[PDB]
Amino acid sequence: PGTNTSNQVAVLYQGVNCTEVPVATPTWRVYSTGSNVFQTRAG
Amino acid sequence: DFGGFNFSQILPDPSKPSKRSFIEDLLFNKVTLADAGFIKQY
Ligand SMILES: *[C@@H]1O[C@H](CO)[C@@H](O[C@@H]2O[C@H](CO)[C@@H](O)[C@H](O)[C@H]2NC(C)=O)[C@H](O)[C@H]1NC(C)=O
Ligand SMILES: *[C@@H]1O[C@H](CO)[C@@H](O)[C@H](O)[C@H]1NC(C)=O
Ligand SMILES: *[C@@H]1O[C@H](CO)[C@@H](O)[C@H](O)[C@H]1NC(C)=O
Repeated sequence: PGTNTSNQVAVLYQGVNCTEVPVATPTWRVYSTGSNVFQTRAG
Repeated sequence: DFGGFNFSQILPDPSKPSKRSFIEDLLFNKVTLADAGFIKQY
């Protein structure tokens, strides 16, 4: 939402089933905790 | 009550899951695409 408003961000994995992230280049994996993973048609 | 004018074929059809008119459904059947990113599941 912009750096000045907040440093919180959301990550979208395009064209990926949400189970394939637990199945799984990016070193950071701090979002694998989930508990708010949403499966959209975009990803 | 549109003065005898009949718009049923261009007005939405509530029965269908997509509220498309008869002519809109005809057009969508007429045109065949090749994918639009319908969440590929591999
Ligand atoms: C407006 O036009 C549609 C057809 O384009 C009419 O719907 C038809 O109505 C008769 C009898 O009710 C049915 O036998 C047909 O099967 C209907 N066609 C379709 C596609 O549903 C409709 O009756 C017309 N509206 C008015 C007020 O006359
Ligand atoms: C938003 O960013 C601008 C930088 O142009 C800054 O002036 C402003 O203070 C920021 N808003 C907040 C609440 O920090
Ligand atoms: C993703 O995975 C599960 C099982 O692997 C499947 O049921 C689901 O339909 C898939 N998601 C989508 C949006 O197709």
